[PDB]
Amino acid sequence: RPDNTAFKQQRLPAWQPILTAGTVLPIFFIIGLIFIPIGIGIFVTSNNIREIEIDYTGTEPSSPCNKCLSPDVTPCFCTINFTLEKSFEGNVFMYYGLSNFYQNHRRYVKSRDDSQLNGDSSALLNPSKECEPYRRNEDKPIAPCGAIMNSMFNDTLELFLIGQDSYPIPIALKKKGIAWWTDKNVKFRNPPGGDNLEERFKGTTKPVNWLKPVYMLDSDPDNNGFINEDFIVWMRTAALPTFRKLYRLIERKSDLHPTLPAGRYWLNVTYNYPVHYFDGRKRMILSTISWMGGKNPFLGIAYIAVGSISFLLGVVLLVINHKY
Amino acid sequence: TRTVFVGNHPVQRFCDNRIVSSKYTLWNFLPKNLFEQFRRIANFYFLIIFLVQVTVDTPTSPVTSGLPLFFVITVTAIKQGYEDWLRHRADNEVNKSTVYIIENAKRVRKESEKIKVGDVVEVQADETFPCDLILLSSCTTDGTCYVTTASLDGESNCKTHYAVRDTIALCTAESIDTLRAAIECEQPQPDLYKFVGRINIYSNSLEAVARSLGPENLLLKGATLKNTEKIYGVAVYTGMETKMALNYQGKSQKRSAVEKSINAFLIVYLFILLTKAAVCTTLKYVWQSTPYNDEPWYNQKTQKERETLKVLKMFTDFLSFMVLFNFIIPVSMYVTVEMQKFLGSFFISWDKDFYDEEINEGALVNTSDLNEELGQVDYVFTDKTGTLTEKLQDQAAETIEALHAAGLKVWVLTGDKMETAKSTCYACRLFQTNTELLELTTKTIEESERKEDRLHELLIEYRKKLEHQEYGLIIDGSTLSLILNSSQDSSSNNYKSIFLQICMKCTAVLCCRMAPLQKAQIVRMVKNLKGSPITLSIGDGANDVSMILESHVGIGIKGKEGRQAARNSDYSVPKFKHLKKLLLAHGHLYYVRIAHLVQYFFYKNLCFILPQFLYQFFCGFSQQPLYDAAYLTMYNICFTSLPILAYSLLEQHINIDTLTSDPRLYMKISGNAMLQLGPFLYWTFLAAFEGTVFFFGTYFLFQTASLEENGKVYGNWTFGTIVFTVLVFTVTLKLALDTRFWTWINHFVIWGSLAFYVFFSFFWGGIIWPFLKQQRMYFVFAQMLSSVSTWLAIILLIFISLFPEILLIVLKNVR
Ligand SMILES: *[C@@H]1O[C@H](CO)[C@@H](O)[C@H](O)[C@H]1NC(C)=O
Ligand code: ALF
Repeated sequence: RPDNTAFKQQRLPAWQPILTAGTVLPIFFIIGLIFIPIGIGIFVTSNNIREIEIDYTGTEPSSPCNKCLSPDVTPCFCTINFTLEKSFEGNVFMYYGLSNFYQNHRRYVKSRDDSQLNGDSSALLNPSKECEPYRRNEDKPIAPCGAIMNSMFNDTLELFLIGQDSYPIPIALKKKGIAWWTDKNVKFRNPPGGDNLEERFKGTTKPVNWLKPVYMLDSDPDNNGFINEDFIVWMRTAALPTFRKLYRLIERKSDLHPTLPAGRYWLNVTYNYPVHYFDGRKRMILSTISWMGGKNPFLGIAYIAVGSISFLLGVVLLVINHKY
Repeated sequence: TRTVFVGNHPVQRFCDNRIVSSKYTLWNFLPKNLFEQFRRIANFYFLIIFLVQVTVDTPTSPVTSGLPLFFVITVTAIKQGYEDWLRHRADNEVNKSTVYIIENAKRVRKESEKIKVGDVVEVQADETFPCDLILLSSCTTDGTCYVTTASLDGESNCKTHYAVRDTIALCTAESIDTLRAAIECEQPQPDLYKFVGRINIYSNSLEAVARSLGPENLLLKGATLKNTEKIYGVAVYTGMETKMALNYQGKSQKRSAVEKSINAFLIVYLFILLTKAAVCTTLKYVWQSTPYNDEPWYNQKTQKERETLKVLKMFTDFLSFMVLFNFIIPVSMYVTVEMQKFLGSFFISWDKDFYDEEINEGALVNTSDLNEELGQVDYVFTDKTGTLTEKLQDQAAETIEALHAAGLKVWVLTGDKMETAKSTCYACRLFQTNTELLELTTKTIEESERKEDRLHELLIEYRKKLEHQEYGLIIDGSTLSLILNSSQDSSSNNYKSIFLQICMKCTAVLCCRMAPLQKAQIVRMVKNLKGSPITLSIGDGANDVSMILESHVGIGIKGKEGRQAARNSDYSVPKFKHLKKLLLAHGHLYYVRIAHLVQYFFYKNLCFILPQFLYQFFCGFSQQPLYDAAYLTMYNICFTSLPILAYSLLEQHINIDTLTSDPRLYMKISGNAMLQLGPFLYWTFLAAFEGTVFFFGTYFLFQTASLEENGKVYGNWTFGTIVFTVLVFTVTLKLALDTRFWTWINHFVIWGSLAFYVFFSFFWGGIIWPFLKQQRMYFVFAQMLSSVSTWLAIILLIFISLFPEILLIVLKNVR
């Protein structure tokens, strides 16, 4: 009669753990002992990584090319001397940061048609209506629509090594390998129609602010349209008002010489992207890389603080707990 | 005051025997039920947010915000419709019955609901009276009748009422002989023992016989007739005025002790949400005042955001912020509490300890809304005959000792005379030897102001000076009637106040000769005195059905009398030795589970929506949701809404085999502790700390420009995914630390929530369908965990967040 199923009677098998002072105290010591070594490890690794930031936004007559903080509508050049104290040995990566450039805005982070950039034969002639008001110009659809691709960063940075004499020596900068593999290989594909590019974009129009159509970004057949490494790394948003987008990869030499020997250099920049309007600042970050990423001290200090405030608290509670 | 004509003949304005206990009319059930539901503060805020999502702007889909608001309105409405149709069909069986009447010189048989004031009714042996008759004659002489009021007082001893003297000759013999009579009674009253009337029977030409009436001639409704062939009465009260339907008072809407703290939490989170929205909008329009922070040559409104009025866009932005911080208050805490209660009400039914071999049945749960109130009771207003004594019951003494030990205060509101209801109470251990009775019965209060001095002598100079276990009061229906009904005579020295102080200061109380309603008056004063002591009442018969509807959680017993007081009870136990196991092992666990479920359903969402607000300061106050559009929708559904359900449904705070053996534990959750202002601020200062740790400890982590060995940047969706992984792991490990009964289902569900979060992050991102208008989160979760510093940052944050709990454990343990 009485349904005696060991579940309904509220008598299932249980673990019923007992965790308290005498059983958790050694945890406040294992935490310290396993967080202080990792702390010192990732605070020495993040300390033995070199970098440099050379702002060249102008903003002061005392700058090398404040002359272009308010120039005519023509290509501009600078020369921002910078010197390296201790040369770089491993692989060196050149970034290009910005400031007060809200690439995470709502009206901005959605200004893009992903189906189009993914190569949908239909969308190529009829982009969506969200990427506005950069949707259609001259009663035609823009090839990359939206305010993201429209405002691509179109500056050209070039380094020159000044040898023993005044003869500037150029450095090898390779563009391939800067954009996520996942996306460039798959998420970003050219339209399928045909093989030649200029005939794939027939009812298209270069972006308004842009100066050259998308089928002429680079002649290289694998870096020509909707997959141009720089174009991709720009179509990824920033997540903060101050970001730093990979620009070029300098490969470590075969010899044991430093990829960027110490001394003086030239930073020949073709100023184009103006960022003085919105009180922004551009700059070039030359940095190496380690097993855990670029130079960042936070993680080390946080691990050290956590390990220490765990060990100390554990000792305090152990002393008092023994004292009863 | 009312003049009724016996034969109804000359020389209307009163109801016709139609008991109507239901509430909603069949036709207007909805226009009343939906207005009774959408008046609340939660069920209306949910509708406001649903309409705003459907009208202005919604980050998620409108369906995932207005679909629960339908399952919560269609389920409570069905519950109420059914518990109302039950009373409809139970009153249909009390009306439309057979009741014979002498219509015109013959015995017509109409339906009980068609009897009008002033017509000679008839009743055979063992028949519930159709209405308040006035015994007029009887086949036998002596004008006597043996009525047994089992459905009024509740005792079964054979009373005897005397018919009208001069009319004993009428026994089917020309009773329709234009019988001269006119009963001048008094307006209907619930006294049940006082009735002053008069008869004016006129003779052949004219008579002046005036036989004054009393309580001896009154035959109330619901009093079976014993030892008699047939009688003859004249309905004086009939329908909503009889003395059995006057002592009902109706049924109030019972809300648990938790469903008010949930409402206070919701009314505080409404203010938190409004503060968030208003401050964000104000800072947004103080920020957009700089000419070059809105439309800075790289993102420009087409034309509509340039022409749209200034004061309408402010309101639209305020509404967008409100809808975006919608998650603070969770509508998934009601669609979860529904299932929790529905599935928890079964452990009170199946429990094999609530099985009585004699009747061959078990417990019963009529309402699934008061489970969380079995662990909050403070008083127990028992009933003497049938409940306590069937010669006390099997364990009617040990249960009362366990109810005195757990902190409760057991009273006894009986219906028998003071002579017998006192001996039993002296056997149930409720009255020990050295208990100085304060007897206020009618046998010592024969005056009007005498009891006035009695109360003073007892309170201001006998007891109020204090020895809390020596005195035990006793009352009657004649003294308490004055004390209460005449409580509008003194207000500088309130009678009811002096009396309630005495009652609440004694050890145990008793009440002999208590009419059905006076029980509801006592249990209505106790519910109001000095706050809200949660009251309980455990009756057995159809006379207790008033205090069972007036108490907070009315437990009904299934005894010998019948199932008229068990079907109107919020529960059912076929004994008294069960009321210990019911409200010690099922009240504690139920209240603990429900309180933790509420606290967690609020913390798990405050910690979820704090970062999504802090982020507004690093955006342009543009309302850009930090997380993806699928995570905002799936968090409360699959990611973290599975574990807490299983916890709330099966978790013993303290092993039950120890809960019923040591009744002292019930004192730890007595004063609604687990949802007071202390823990509510401990959970609102843990969320408001974890939600800042997550955000700022990832923000400081994004000051490196790269997190992979090959130096590649991370977008703004990896920000969201890192913070969401940290958030889900922390709000699952908090519950994995709080749970102290690990079954085979808790391990499974908890670890499965994490495993499914990981598998879903992997599977949602990695395949282009394509049916998504956007490819935001394509490969974010893989490339995020393909770094070595991300694992370290996350393993550091999931510990900096859980530090407070591990610390509180080590400290709330020693000393
Ligand atoms: C570079 O981009 C800016 C902003 O869109 C534009 O004004 C400028 O004309 C461009 N210059 C080029 C294409 O060299
Ligand atoms: F014993 Al009672 F109502 F007084 F059931």
